[PDB]
Amino acid sequence: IVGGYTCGANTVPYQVSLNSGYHFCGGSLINSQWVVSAAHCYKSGIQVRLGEDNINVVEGNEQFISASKSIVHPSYNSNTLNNDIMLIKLKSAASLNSRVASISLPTSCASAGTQCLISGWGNTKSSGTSYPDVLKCLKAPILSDSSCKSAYPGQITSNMFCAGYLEGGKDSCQGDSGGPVVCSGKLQGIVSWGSGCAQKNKPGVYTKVCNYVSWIKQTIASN
Ligand SMILES: [Ca+2]
Repeated sequence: IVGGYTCGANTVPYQVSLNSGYHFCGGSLINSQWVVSAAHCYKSGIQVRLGEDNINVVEGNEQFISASKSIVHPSYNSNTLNNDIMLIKLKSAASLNSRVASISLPTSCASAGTQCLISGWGNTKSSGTSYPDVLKCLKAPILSDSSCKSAYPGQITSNMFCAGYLEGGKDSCQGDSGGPVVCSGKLQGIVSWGSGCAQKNKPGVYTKVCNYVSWIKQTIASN
């Protein structure tokens, strides 16, 4: 997250870190045994880390649970990033408490202008690299479709939305992918892609979760 703030320990209780020897992507806990992340984060050897603040220090609220199954969206296209969503099942149920909690799936899609909270452990610099130990946060509005398409000609599908600031300076970044965009207490987005980070006229692009609620629910119901 570039241009954000330190969230505060365990203030984003649905945020998970996906670990394969190190943090490589975010995710969101959606029930005691399932995480939703970005398909482009798929790999083998995933340990889900819940209850994290500093990802390099055991601070006492963590739960580390291996994945038993990962399910990339049936229509994910890695070249366009269309349908950039996956589900990860935990080998055992997380213990839910105030610091480790699921996030609601949306009942309806969100509108341009709505404020969201975007969070992650990704790079905090738009030129160069500095990766934080503690969770970072950014409040950002959803941008209109039309301005998203104008920023990224030929690249925005109906499964994507932009959020952030056309002036630049505030955005998600590498290492934030897969993490949450929460608006009005609902998971409306997944950190997906952008051109650089925090550049003028290049806001972040997010997977539009409301389009996937049916698939998420029926996948969970049979897996
Ligand atoms: Ca920790």
